Amino acid sequence: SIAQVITKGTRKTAISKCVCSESNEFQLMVDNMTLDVHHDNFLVAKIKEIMKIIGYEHLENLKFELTTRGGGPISRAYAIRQAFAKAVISYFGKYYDEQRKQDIKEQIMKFDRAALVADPRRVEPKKYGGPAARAKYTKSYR
Amino acid sequence: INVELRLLCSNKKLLSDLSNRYYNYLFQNSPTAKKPRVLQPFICDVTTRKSPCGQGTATWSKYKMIIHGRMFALQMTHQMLKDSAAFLQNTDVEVRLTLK
Amino acid sequence: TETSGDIKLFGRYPYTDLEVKDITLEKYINVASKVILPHTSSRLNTKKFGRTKIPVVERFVNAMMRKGRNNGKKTLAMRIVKDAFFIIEGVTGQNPIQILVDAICNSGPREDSARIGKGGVMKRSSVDVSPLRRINIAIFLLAKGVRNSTFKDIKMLPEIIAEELINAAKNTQSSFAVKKKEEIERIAKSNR
Amino acid sequence: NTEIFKVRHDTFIPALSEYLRTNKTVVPIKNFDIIKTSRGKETSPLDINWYYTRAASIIRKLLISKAKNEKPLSIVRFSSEYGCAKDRGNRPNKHVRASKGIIIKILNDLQEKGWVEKKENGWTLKKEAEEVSKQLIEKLIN
Amino acid sequence: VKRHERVEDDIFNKIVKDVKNMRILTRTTLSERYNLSLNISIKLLRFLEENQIIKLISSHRGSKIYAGSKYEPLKV
Amino acid sequence: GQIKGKSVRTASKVIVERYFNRLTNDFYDNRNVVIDVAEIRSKKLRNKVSGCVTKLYKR
Amino acid sequence: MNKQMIKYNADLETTFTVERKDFGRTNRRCRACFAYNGVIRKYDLMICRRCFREYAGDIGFKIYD
Amino acid sequence: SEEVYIGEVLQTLEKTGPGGGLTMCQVQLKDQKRTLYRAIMGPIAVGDLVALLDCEREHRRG
RNA sequence: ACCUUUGGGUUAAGUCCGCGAAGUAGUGAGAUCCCUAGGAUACGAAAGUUAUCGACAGGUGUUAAAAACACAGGAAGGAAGGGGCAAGAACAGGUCAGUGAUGCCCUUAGAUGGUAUGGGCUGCACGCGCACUACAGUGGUCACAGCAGAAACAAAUAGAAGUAAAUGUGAUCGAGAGGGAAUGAGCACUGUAAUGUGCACAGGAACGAGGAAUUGCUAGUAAUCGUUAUCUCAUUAAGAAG
Ligand SMILES: [Zn+2]
Repeated sequence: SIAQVITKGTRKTAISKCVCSESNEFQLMVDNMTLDVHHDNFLVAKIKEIMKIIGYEHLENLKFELTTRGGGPISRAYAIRQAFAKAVISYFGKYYDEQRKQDIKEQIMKFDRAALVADPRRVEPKKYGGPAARAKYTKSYR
Repeated sequence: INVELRLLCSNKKLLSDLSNRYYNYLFQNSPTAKKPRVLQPFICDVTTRKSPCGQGTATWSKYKMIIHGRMFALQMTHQMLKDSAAFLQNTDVEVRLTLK
Repeated sequence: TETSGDIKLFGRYPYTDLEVKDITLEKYINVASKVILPHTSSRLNTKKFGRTKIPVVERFVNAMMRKGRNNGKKTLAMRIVKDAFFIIEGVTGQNPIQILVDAICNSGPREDSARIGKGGVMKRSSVDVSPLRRINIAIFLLAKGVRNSTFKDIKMLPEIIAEELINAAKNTQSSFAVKKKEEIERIAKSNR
Repeated sequence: NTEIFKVRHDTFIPALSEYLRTNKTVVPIKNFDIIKTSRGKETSPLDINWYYTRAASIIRKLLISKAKNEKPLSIVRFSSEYGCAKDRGNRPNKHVRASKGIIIKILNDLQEKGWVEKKENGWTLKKEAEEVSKQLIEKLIN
Repeated sequence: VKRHERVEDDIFNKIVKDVKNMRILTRTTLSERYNLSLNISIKLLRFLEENQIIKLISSHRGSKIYAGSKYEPLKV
Repeated sequence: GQIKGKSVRTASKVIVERYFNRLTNDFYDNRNVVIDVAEIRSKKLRNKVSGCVTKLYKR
Repeated sequence: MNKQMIKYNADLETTFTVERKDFGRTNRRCRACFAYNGVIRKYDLMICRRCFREYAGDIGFKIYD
Repeated sequence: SEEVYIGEVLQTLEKTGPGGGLTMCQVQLKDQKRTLYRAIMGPIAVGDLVALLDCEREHRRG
């Protein structure tokens, strides 16, 4: 069987799954579109950001497919970025020596912890006597 | 061969006790025994104003009734199904059966 | 797509060899943190000086989501500033980033007016501003000048951003933000 | 292979539109020049050939549906795909469907040309309609 | 006075002489220096970018930016 | 406000006088000892007791 | 009850029958107190908001959150 | 005209003014013996550098 | 008759630390649930689900005690966040139009009790409270894509309830081409009945950012944007509750 790992990344109500695999060539697909065809540039910027703090020689000989559901356009890009980030570390730990995993992890942790850990942040429930989570309806006197 | 037994109940402690009792029965017979599957609880809810008239600050309450449930899927012969069904009575838990 | 090198702002701008050029401001202006896109969700606002660690152009786009109707439209703000950097980089000839830095340096008022009198009537007096408040006011004025200028004028908003920022960096009377910095300092002196 | 995803939608929809018109495979509804696409729209389309852009985009919906192996597409599904937000004076805007008559006519035109086959629970492609698309893409990417 | 819906010959002639030595130029400049409407500043600007007299440097959504003969970019 | 409350400080004070030699500078030892000796019905309480007891033991 | 009404066609000679649909307050009276207002119709209850709150704990509803 | 003196804050003392907006501070000038008492209104940390318009005007109450 | 004694520090809280003619136990707080976030070694061969675990001001730094910040690691850090429950005493506070809960007074076949057909509650000189669309270009219009909380959708040749919308790309329009109020001859739907709702063609009012005053809101908060297989509901949401 071909060398593979699977990871999950979360932001708000968006969930994404990344599968990572051995390849003769570096390849990346999101929503079945390559980076040079995909229609939202915020997603493409957030991908090429994380791909540059990780060295290009660490993403060599490797393939990625990203799938996602839930949330919305900004939140899914961060969800995807975590799923991508965790795949490389997972693969290095499983299929190479563990020093290279540790090295890569120091670089990502120096850049942005939120690439490898998920924010527990969610919308707060509405209470009665106001339009939203904390705002109150207008009191009057005279 | 197969049976699926649904224990359905609007009280958690009862369903926990009765399932532990039935799990013990399964492991004492030892037919390759297993835990029950914990089901998604059904939740029916109502939201209403507290005051019986319009006066005061409008204060609201949400009442919700929770119907817990647990499923056993199990392997038995027809005699053991017929004989064990004597266990399935005098409970506040409602009990239902499926077979193939 | 465009590059396989090191991290540059909008994938275009150098992100190195940057000087603050006022020692009173040094610790409070983040031009360290290499980010491809002026967007982060980093949860620093729930901290004691965490809003001083947010990167510079980030603070600058947040300032645009205003006038009520544009609340929450952070993508729109990024679209706007991207274009402004193209106009400025062209016009000035230097990293748009050093224009933005120098705009802040000039546009913060150094002395201010305040009520001091406690045990009686409240009498106004001059007072001296902290480093942090000085930069907070600079962004505010630069933003307020831009917004009100564009309201019912045919010119494009990204163009108005380039007009103001150049002038501000160059300390010219032409900037709304610079003029109003002079006014506050003159009134402060009047009440000295 | 899922050949359709290899080219950008805003190059494919305009490309097929010419191949349609030069062979007249679909014929305009009566009064196409003054009718609106929905009750949610403010004015009739700015391009006189809007009917052909509909035909080109309908075959795209079907190609990707076939690619992902979904259930067949219904007249209701297409009506919600092309829907929009209707203006209502002094009231919030509200989501409204596209008009069915245009879509029905396109699907019946494509049936007569042998391009679309009616199933018991929706509409589906046919070999000729797949091969036209295949042979277009093979030039268009090169 | 209101704006205009023609570029007459003598306005056309002097615009060619004026567009050289200008740096970045945009729809507004033609419409706020000279008296042209936005609908005739687009058409003239698009014409000069086919004639190689100006060059386009951005066109993102409807926001569209051009450069003349004394533009010069940054260098690494 | 992170103040311990009356029963938590009382049980803390009694246990250190009753079992002193059994206790150490370590939170986990002290948590093991209060899990062993006490009737306390929630981990929420015994986390707070062993917190105060290891705060006393230094002083 | 589903009541029925006669109606005449345009000839004022031929007759047909039509059924009155049961709708509105008239048949949805509170099962505890005959009230016509504030009746909770959900889960096939037919009980007013006043009566509900005194009986809710007997039926088996609780305020968890 | 742009006269200015740069001074280093050594201590902070009291939250002051209506609503507690100001902070009483001790400042030493960088190129002179002078040490002053002043009110400052932004957030201030010890070891900050502040720019003064006068080296003399003082808040004697300290 | 009454007081338990010198009122010094801390917390959300007589919550606590000192000292005492006082000392010992309890209620209230607190602790004690439930939901939301992380966690298989358990279960399944389907690819998820659930979980007795995890955080204590613990660590470092702040030189009586009690607490505290500021950093740091951490899915979570000072009451982890949000709800829910919740002393004693009071008030001539509200409801007799919720109640086969109820005292006392009043009416009771020409009824102050029921029913039916109609009319009103919806009238219009005028003063007030709370909401909805606005006053444009950070806009209008045309097409095309495309994403929620998750999963339900006969048919329809102009058009006559439904699976987001903001939003993303290209065109277009150009400073009352913004705005849709009063009104005409129609074309359909719900209904026992249109007076209610939908659709097409017109028509095109004020309003160009609001005096004295005044109302909430500390983070996934405020404001924006849609949506309700939530409640009202034959048909009717510009209301609440999510
Ligand atoms: Zn009732």
